[PDB]
Order: sequence, then C-alpha cells, then structure tokens
Amino acid sequence: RGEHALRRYPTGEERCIACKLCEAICPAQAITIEAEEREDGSRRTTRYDIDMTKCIYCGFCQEACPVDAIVEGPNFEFSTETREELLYDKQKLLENGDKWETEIATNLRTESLYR
Amino acid sequence: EFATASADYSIAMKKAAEITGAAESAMGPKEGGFTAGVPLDTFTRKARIYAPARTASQSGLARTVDFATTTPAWKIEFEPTAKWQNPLMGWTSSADPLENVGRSALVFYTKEEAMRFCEKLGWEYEVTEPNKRRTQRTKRYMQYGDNFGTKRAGVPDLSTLPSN
Amino acid sequence: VVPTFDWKKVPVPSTTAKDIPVTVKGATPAGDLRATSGLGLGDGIKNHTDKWLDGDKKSPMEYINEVAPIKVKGLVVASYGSDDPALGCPVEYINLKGTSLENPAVCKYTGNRYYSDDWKG
Amino acid sequence: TNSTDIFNIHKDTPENNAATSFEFSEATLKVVNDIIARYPPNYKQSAIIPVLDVTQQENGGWLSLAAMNRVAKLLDMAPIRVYEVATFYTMFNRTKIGKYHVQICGTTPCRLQGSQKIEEAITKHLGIGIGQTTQDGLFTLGEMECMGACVNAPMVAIADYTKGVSGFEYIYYEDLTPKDIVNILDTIKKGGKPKPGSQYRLKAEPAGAVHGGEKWVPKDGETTLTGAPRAPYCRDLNA
Amino acid sequence: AKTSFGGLKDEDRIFQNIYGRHDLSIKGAMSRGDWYMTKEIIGKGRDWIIDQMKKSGLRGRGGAGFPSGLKWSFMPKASDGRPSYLVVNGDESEPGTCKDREIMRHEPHKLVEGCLMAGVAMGARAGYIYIRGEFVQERRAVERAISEAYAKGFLGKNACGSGVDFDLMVHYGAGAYICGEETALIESLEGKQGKPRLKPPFPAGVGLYGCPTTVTNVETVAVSPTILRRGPEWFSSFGRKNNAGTKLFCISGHVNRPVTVEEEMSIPLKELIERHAGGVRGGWDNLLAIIPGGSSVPLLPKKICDGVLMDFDALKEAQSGLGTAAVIVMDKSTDVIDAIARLSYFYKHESCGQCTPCREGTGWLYDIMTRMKKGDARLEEIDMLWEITKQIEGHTICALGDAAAWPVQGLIRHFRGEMEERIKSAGGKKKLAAT
Amino acid sequence: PPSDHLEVFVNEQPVKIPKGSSVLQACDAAGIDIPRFCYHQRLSIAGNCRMCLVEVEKVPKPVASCAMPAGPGMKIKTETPMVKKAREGVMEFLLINHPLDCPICDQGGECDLQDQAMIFGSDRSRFVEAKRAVEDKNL
Ligand SMILES: Cc1cc2nc3c(=O)[nH]c(=O)nc-3n(C[C@H](O)[C@H](O)[C@H](O)COP(=O)(O)O)c2cc1C
Ligand code: SF4
Ligand code: SF4
Ligand code: SF4
Ligand code: FES
Ligand code: FES
Repeated sequence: RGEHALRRYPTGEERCIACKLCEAICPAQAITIEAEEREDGSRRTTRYDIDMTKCIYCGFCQEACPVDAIVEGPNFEFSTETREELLYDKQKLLENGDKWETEIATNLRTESLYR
Repeated sequence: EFATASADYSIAMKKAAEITGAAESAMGPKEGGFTAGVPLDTFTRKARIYAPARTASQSGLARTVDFATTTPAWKIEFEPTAKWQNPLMGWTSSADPLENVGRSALVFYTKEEAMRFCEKLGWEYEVTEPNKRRTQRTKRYMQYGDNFGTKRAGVPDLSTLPSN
Repeated sequence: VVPTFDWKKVPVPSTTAKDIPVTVKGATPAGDLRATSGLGLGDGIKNHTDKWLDGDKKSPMEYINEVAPIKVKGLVVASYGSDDPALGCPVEYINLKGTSLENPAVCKYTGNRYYSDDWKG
Repeated sequence: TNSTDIFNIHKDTPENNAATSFEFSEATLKVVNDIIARYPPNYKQSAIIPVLDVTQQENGGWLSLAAMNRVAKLLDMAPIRVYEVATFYTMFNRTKIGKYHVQICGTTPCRLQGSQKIEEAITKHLGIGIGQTTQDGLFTLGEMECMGACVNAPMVAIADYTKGVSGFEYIYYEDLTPKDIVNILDTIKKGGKPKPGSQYRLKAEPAGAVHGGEKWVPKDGETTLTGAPRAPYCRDLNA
Repeated sequence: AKTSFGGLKDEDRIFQNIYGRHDLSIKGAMSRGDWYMTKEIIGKGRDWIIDQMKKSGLRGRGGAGFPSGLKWSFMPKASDGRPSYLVVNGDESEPGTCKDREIMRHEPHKLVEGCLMAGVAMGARAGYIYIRGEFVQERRAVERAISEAYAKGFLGKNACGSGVDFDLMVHYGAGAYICGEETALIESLEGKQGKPRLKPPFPAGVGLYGCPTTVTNVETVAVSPTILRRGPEWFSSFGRKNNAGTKLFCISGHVNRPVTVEEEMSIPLKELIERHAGGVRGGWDNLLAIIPGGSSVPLLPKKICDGVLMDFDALKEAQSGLGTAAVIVMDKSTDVIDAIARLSYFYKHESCGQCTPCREGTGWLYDIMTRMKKGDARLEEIDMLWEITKQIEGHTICALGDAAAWPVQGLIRHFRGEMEERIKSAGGKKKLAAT
Repeated sequence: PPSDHLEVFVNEQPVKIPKGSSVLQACDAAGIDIPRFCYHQRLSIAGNCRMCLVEVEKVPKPVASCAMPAGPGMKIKTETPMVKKAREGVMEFLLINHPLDCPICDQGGECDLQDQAMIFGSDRSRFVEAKRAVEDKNL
C-alpha cells in the first residue's frame, strides 16, 4: 500500500464514478470530493483531492472502491521538499495512475485471486 | 404483563439510573459549567433543544419521537459560526469550537434531560415542541373497500337497461 | 371558459436565461437540464471538465467519444468493464431494443455504447 | 403482451404518430353508441374494451395512437387509462399487421399434439417466423396461449380484416396436420373459405385422433347421447 | 348407499345437446325441456330456491368446489340503496378445459334460464355475462339466445309473467386469463385493467360499482333449472358424500378418443379414460402421468392414477385437486420436464404482475425449469426450486401464484428421479469439453 | 358511544385502537414499525408490495396488515419463523431483477429498500440469470 492513485478504463475513461464510498470509509478525513453530472450525462467528479500528509495509507479506500478506481500504487519514493506538493488533486492522481497503470494492473492480475 | 423491549441490555441501563442516593443529586444554574474549566464565553451563545423531524426520503420511524422511551432523541445545537474556504485548496475553513460536539454526542431521552443539562451548564436554551404525527386517515380511501365503493360516481342508474 | 395560459408571454431575465446548463446527446435528451454545483462560480467556470482539468490535454470525454458503438446480438447486454468481471464495474444489464447505430445505449458505468438489430429492425 | 409488440411505449412513425388522422364511420359510430347503452351513464368507462376492439377492426386490424385518442375523447376518460388497457390485453395490436392474422396456441396440451410440427410447416411454407409478416402483407403469424379447443388440439385461429367490422370473421381451425393447415392457407390465398372447426369431425364428439401430429387415426368406441332427446319434464313443486 | 359410481344414463345427462346434433333455436330447446314451468318456479320464493340449492349440495364448478347454496345466500336479504348484480364467468381460459365453450356454443338457452333463476333466487336486478373474447361465435349464439328469450317475454319487466324484473347483458374479454378471477373480472368489467382486489372486502359486500355481486361459473349456473326441475334428491343420487352430482369432463393428451363428455362424479380415472375415451394411446401401460384438473393442480403418476377416483375429496387427499376436471394424458415418450416448463412459461406470460412475488418469480421459475431441461443445473438447486415454490405460495395477492407453484411441486415430488437423471446426464455432453 | 375504540392483541399486548383502523395502524400503535414499501399515510391502500404480511391466529395465510382490517379479539404475531421467512423471500423477490446501481444511485444512504434489505433480508443471493432491462423516461 503506497501512493494513492486514480485508475481509468482501457478506452481512457475514469474508473471513479464519485460514489463517495472512499470518502465515507476514510477514517483520516483526508479525502475531499465534489462532483456533478458531466455534459454527456456521465456522473463524474469535479473535485477529487486526497491529503497525503493526512492520508494514513491504510488502504481501506482501496478495499471500499467497487470499481477499482482508487489504488495505492507501488510508488513509495515520492518525498517532496515542500509540504504543499503533497496536497494531491485530481490531476496529479490521474497522472500517477496513467504512469503506474501497467504495474498496478499486473498486481491486480495476481491479487484478484485473493481480493 | 410487562413487555417494553424486554430482551436487551437497555433494562440494565434503565436501572442504575434510579439508584437511591444517586437519583437525588442536583446542581444549581451555571454551577456545572464552572466545573467544566472551558473558557467562560462558551455560555454566552444560544442553544436549540429539539428533536429532528423525520426525513421525507424514508418511511423509517426508528430515529423519531415515536420510540421516545427506547432511544435518547433530544438534540442540543448551536448557531453556526463564520466559515470560509481555503485559498490553496478550497476546503471549508472555520474556527467554531462548538461546531459538531452537539450533533454527534449530545443525545437525551426527554426534553427535561436537556433542560437540566443546560441549566446546570448555564446554556441559554430554546424549546421547540415537535409536531405530532397524525395516524387517522382521510374520509376518502379510509378503508381498502373505499377505493371501490359507490362514492366514486354515485349509485348506478338503471336507465340504460333494455326496456328501460 | 378556462382559457389557456400563454407561456410565451412570460418575461425571462436575459442573464439567467443564457446560463442554463444544457447537455449533449450522450445518455439523455439533447439540451435537458444539467445538474451543477456552486464550485467554479467564483472562478467563473461553466465547463464540467474545466473545473479540475488544466491545459489543452485530451479530456476523458474526448477519449470515450472516439470509440464506435458495439453491435451485439440479443435484447439485453451485460457490461462488466473488463474481460474478467472482477476487475471492472458491477454487472449492468442494458436494454437493446429500439436502439441503432445512430441511437445506441451507452453504459452508465463505463460509457461504452451498444446496439442490436434484433428488434425487427 | 403478444408478438410484434416489443414496446409498451409510443414510437414515432410516419404511419403512426401524433399527426395520425382517424374518424369513425356512421355504421361504426352507431354500433359503438349501441354498445354504450349496455352500461349506466355514470359508469360510461366500462365499455372501453369492446369499443377498442371495434376500432381495431375499423382501422384494419390494429389500433393507432390517434385511434386511442379518439376513443378516449368518445368515452370522456383520460388517454392514460386507454393506453394502459391497450397494453394490458393480448388481442389489441398496437402495430401495423397483415390482412390476415394467424394465431397458434403453444400450450402444453396443444404442444403434445404436435404444435411445433404445425409451426414448422407454417414457417417452411409462408417463409416467416413468429412476430413476422409476409412481404405481400397477406399473412401475419402469432403465437397464443390455450384457446379452449384442447380436445381438438392442435388448433389455429385466423382473424380476417379484409371486410371490416361487419365482415370481421374469427374462425377456429382444429384437428390439423401440416397438410391441413397448408391447404387452409392456400384456400385463403386463392380466395376461398376454409371450413371451420375440426378437419375430421364436427365438434368435440368422440372420434379418432392425430397420432404423432402427422396422421389422423380414426377409432371406434362407445358414444353417448345417441338416443332420442329427453322430453320436457318437471316434478311436483308442492308438498 | 351405492359404492360403485359411473355409467351415467343418457336419460340422466343434463345436457342432451352438448354436441349440437339437434336444432339450436329456441323452439328446439323448449321442445327439449328448457324454459319449462319457468314462471311457477320463480313464484315459489327466494328462500325456497335457496333451500332447494342447499339440499342439492352442488359445488362451485369454477375450480374451488364451494357449496353454491351457502354461496348464493351470502347476498343480503334487505335493500339499502344499491342495486344487486349477477355476473357469470364465461372465460374458460384454464388449459385443458373446454366445457364452457361447448355449453355456450350448443346450450345457451339452459345458461340463460340458469341466469334468470339465479337472479331471482338472489334478487339481482340485472345480469352480466363475461365471455372470453376469442369466443366470438359462442358470443353470437349467446346473443341470439338472449334476444330470442327477450322476444318471448322471458326477460325484462314482468319476467315470464311473474312480476319480477330481470335483465341480461353481454361482455367479452380481450385475451387475459387473469380475468378469470372474481375481482379481476369485476375490475375488467368496470373499465380498468384486470387487476384483482383483496379479500376482505367481498364482492357480495362490495362488488361491481360498489354494489352486491355474485360471480358464478357457466356450468354451475346452467345445471340449476335441471336440478330445480328434476330435484335435489335426484341430483344427490350420484357421487359420494359431499360430492354429489355429475360433471362435464374434458379429456385430452395422448388419448385415443379425446372428448368432452358428461359423466357421474367419483368415477375412477381408469374407467373414465379406457371407456368413453378409447384408453391410452399405446395402452394403459404406456401411461406416464396425468393432470386431472386442468393446469393449476398437481399431476399424478401411474401408481396414483390407477385406483384414484375423480372426486374433490379424493384427489385432494392425493395432494392434488379436481380443478376443472380437465384430463391431460402424457405417455412414456413424453418429456415431462418440457411439459412443466411450457406450463411455467404460459403462467409467466399470463401473470398480471400486480403483486411482487408472482411478478418477479414467474421468470425465475421459467429460467430454472429451462436450465433443468438442458441439465445445466445442480442437485441442491432442486431443493432451491422447492424452497422458491414455498416462497411464492400463499404470499401473493391472488391464487395465481399457487397456480404457478403447484405443478412444479408435484413434478418434483413424483419425478425427482427423472430430473436428477437429466442433471447427471448433461455431464456426459458438457463435461467432456471441460476436461 | 358503542365502543368506538375496539381492542385486539398484537404479540399478547392489548392495544386500544379506533374503529376502521388497520393491522398496520394497530402495530404502529403497538410500537412496532412493520416493514412496508407501497403503503403511505397520505395515499390510498395499494397493498401490492406484500411486505406487510403478518400472522393472525386462526388464519393459515399471512394477511396484508397494510390492508387487513382489525377485528375484535384478533391476535397478531410479528416475530414468528414464518413472518421472517416471508419477509426474506419478499426481499429476495424484490432484489432479483433490481439493477446493481447503488454506487451510481443517488438514494444510497437514504434508501428504504437498502435498510429494509439489511434488517429483514438475507446476505446472499442465488439468482444468476439475466435481469430485466428498462428504458428511462422523460417527464
Ligand atoms: C387464475 C384464476 C383463473 C380463473 N379462471 C376462471 C375461469 O376461466 N372461469 C371460471 O369460471 N372461473 C375461473 N376462476 C375461478 C374464479 O376465481 C371464481 O372462483 C369462479 O368464477 C367461481 O365459480 P363457481 O361459482 O363455480 O364457484 C379462476 C380463478 C383463478 C385464481
Ligand atoms: S474512488 Fe472509487 S470509492 Fe471513491 S468516489 Fe470514486 S468510485 Fe467511489
Ligand atoms: S489509503 Fe486509507 S488514509 Fe489513504 S486515502 Fe485510502 S482510506 Fe484514506
Ligand atoms: S399472483 Fe401474479 S397474477 Fe396474481 S395478482 Fe399477483 S402478480 Fe398478478
Ligand atoms: S391447449 Fe391449446 S387450446 Fe387449450
Ligand atoms: S403495505 Fe404494501 S403489501 Fe402491505
């Protein structure tokens, strides 16, 4: 359980559907979510922020999400010189997911037999 | 025969609340608030004593005044205080000490419990009697047979019969 | 008696009239009411994606718009979001009758479109 | 629900739309008004089913949205109830069908008699399956439940819409083999009238049967009510 | 006290023209005993006719077997401001049953006279007949008979010169077996979808338009003047205790001579089928199973069938029912599972969907049966199916849930070996690719 | 008055109720909140949800408390094995065709169906077939 990240579908669409299960389950209160219906009628987030300086990396968010959207990536070397850099927004989380998707998918191909 | 939710630990909480000597304790106005040790300005604000009404979204009635003796259902709240947003993230910023302590913890079986709690603490309080639900139905559709009685269009007139 | 009410004579403020949230075809009638939140008003943002996405990067909306609808036999389709069901979304059953290539049924979970030429057409 | 009607909601079409035009004929209006007299005026909504049926023959075998609107305006009731009733009953067809409507029972007593054989013969000859219509708009095939002719199973009922309300015919054809139904269809096609009821006996009286759904095997056995009919009689009501 | 039943004499059969061999006009019916002494029977009195029907012990032929004498007395004997209605159930959408069709097509005068007698004996101001929509020629014959009776003064003001006033009207359905229920038929009559009401209230207390109304079967109504004319004592001469009288029987399936015949009650199935029907196609030994009461009652295997009689209180103790006394016969070359699955599909298409359990479980039962037919099911899933049948039974608004649940129940109870054999046998054609 | 308030027994509790009241209303006066889906206070009695089934003495079938009138001397039972069995079966029949839309459904968290399934339902499902797909409507 490492850096939280946002996953997409292979066509390119975000997995997160703003069911807010992750925010509800998070005992750290480190997740702030705002969402509305997209212009196409899709139910998508408008604000997706997780405070890494506040996130406890418990992975309960990864347990609660039923669409495998939020995942703690295998990245653990992400220390920053300033505290502000750790205030993760939707855009940086999506960047991290696009970066680390292949490794996370490979791990899920193993973890699926247990999860 | 006595049966009022008689299969739970609540009976053990019914008693030990009526213990002699322990049931005769009393304190004066603002006296308990002195023992609190909190800043004195806490008592300057106003508080609302009430029971929240049933939500329109659901037919549930457990968290309502109906099961009053079953669960503490009287809440004490404070006037909301100035709130704004974080310039860097946009999260809601506030400085209220009494922001959530009531809506999360303060629960009371009867209104008089909260009245005593406020009096011994010195919190100035407002009482708002919740509206009573009505169980008596309307004259129309009073019983299931009223959906199909003669009140819909009156007695059938036997004028279209053959030979009239 | 009981004359009809003229709805067209009602005056409508120009400023409020021009900021009604409308929608593309997508999953709903074109131009229907779109739900919006107060976020983005202070920054004067009237786009859903613009609230969180910055720059001219390809939006997820453009990505999904590049996938052609899928033709499947039958009347009800099952969507999982992946080849293996446990790796995607909960299974969804989507109606395929009255659907065409022009007017298919879009996935509420994944946004994928489907249609069938089995409803006598 | 029935065949050829996969939608319980309106669908737009140049043939069937909000602009559709329909009006009753004077004979149809008179017949409907006579039917209206069967119920009290304060319960004028009770005659909706026969009126819908009569409109169905009048239009030519199916009911359009405009027809439903006109019926509702005739009976002084909301169109929603009319739509509910139209979608509730099997005989009411909401889509354009052929001149002749062929309905086949699929119930198990009919199935055991070789119903699938008759269906297969109809499919092979007419060239269409259930829910389909011939390119010439002549025959419309549909599947039905038990039609109350199980002793003469298998059986088929064919509805005629070529002669309107006054010339409407609902004829039962029973005790059928593939040859029987094919010849019935051919006789209808050439313009003749196929004989009604069973093809090998008059009514439900004891006779042979269809063995395996392909051949009629006559059999002789005890038959009742073969004597002279009983004379009128009544007992002494007094005591 | 006779113990052997059957062999009903032609001179004792109620319907002399059940096959239409004779003339169908009013002159033939009147010459055949119908519309005879009608006025004087009416003048006897309401309670007199009630007592005569009660002595007969005649049961409701709709499918319940309720005593009609107590049934017809449930109407009030006073007046309160509402008119009294009589409605006759003439749908006959029960699979395997085609007797009321024959009654309405060939003997409409008897039915009309029974309607008049029932209206007199219960005080119904007017009468209504709810015939099945597909029965068009039967409806035309009924209308002709009604008009002919009106032409001779039998109906209307001063009925048959008795002082009472009676009216009869004709309605036809539009293809809904759900309309066969009492409240559902009343609902379709009112001009709504045939969605049944709940009891309480009762149609006699509150029926059509909120007025007292009794719904009756065609056969029960038709036999009444003959029972009144020939005597409740003569009617009770047949059958066992509480099961007196004759009955029309529809025999179908793999029968050498399928027929709709009238016969004395309590007759054995073997006698009723070997005689008057030519026996089983391929012989009695080729018999596999028989449903004796239409499609809603449990079926019986060859062991139960050989020895049991056609009676309400004999088939019930056999965990079955007389139903409509409609006979469906299946041989050894038949797929019983396919038959029950097709029955379930029919019920699924016929469910009105007003209440949750039936509406949502008809498709579930159909899919379970369909998977069973291909063998794509498991042993414990049979007990699962039985549990689901218990779930639906007695938990819905009307009895259609019971009508759908019962056939599969008896199917399992009497042929669980066949189902398990099929389930295992699919492994010889499905597991060979799994390895 | 001719006893406008009649008496019944619900789980051996005498409760005084007005005439014309239902068993649902009696149990409400008894302090029991029977699960229900179609009945409403301000609407006519529908009685199609089958979720108000209860047990009465001398009655072989569960009765529709949302619609069943209360008779004097009636006995009502609400915790018998058949009551829970019927409730669980009804919930199962509710959920077999219902689409798995809770993550995208807006009523999640205030869904009467969800809470009633949690309380009066089971935890597992034996339905593995294709559901019924329904097109949406514009109002
Ligand atoms: C699903 C269902 C279908 C029925 N269909 C018919 C029917 O087609 N004809 C009929 O006479 N009774 C039918 N009944 C029985 C009626 O509900 C009712 O009992 C009958 O009209 C009374 O007839 P009786 O006077 O002989 O007792 C049906 C009942 C049910 C539950
Ligand atoms: S990340 Fe997953 S759990 Fe969190 S809101 Fe998005 S879809 Fe729901
Ligand atoms: S890993 Fe734990 S602390 Fe971090 S976002 Fe998920 S639930 Fe919150
Ligand atoms: S059991 Fe079926 S047919 Fe009968 S009322 Fe309920 S849903 Fe309708
Ligand atoms: S089984 Fe086909 S008409 Fe009855
Ligand atoms: S409240 Fe709907 S069935 Fe009782």
